[PDB]
Amino acid sequence: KVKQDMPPVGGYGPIDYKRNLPRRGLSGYSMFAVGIGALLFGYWSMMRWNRERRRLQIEDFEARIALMP
Amino acid sequence: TYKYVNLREPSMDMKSVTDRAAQTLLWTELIRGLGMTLSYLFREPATINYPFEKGPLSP
Ligand SMILES: CCCCCCCCCCCCCCCCCC(=O)OC[C@H](COP(=O)(O)OCCN)OC(=O)CCCCCCCCCCCCCCCCC
Repeated sequence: KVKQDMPPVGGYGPIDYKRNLPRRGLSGYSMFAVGIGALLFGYWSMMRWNRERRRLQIEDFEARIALMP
Repeated sequence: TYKYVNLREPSMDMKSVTDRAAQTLLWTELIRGLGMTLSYLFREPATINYPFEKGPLSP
């Protein structure tokens, strides 16, 4: 008969050993640019809302002071 | 043959050290890389119920 030992048609195809750890492109300083940007949004909006809340504050004190007598 | 690691020139030139202050400061590599490669969670774990299932063996 023939022999049943293993090796097949040669090569088993290619195999990739070498190291790969790629792909993060979002990082220049521009990460700072987007974060600091987010701050620049927060202070804008929050500024507005605190102004509004002061307006309400004066209005409430007006309620009280009109009550006082 | 010798192929050695960690012998490299860290660039003190600009645009490298940008991402170095970003790197030390903002934890992007830590966060993105690790938290995400654990967020790799969803792959179906490998566990077998031993009373009702049994691992492979050989003749
Ligand atoms: C325009 C008007 C003005 C605007 C000004 C705005 C300026 C913004 C500039 C940046 C602001 C600060 C950014 C964050 C700084 C936090 C503190 C920090 O930088 O820590 C880094 C520090 C570095 O570590 P090391 O190199 O060992 O120490 C150097 C000592 N020579 O320590 C570390 O790196 C190690 C810390 C590791 C902690 C454990 C791992 C934590 C993993 C999860 C973190 C993320 C959680 C996010 C929040 C969750 C939800 C709340």
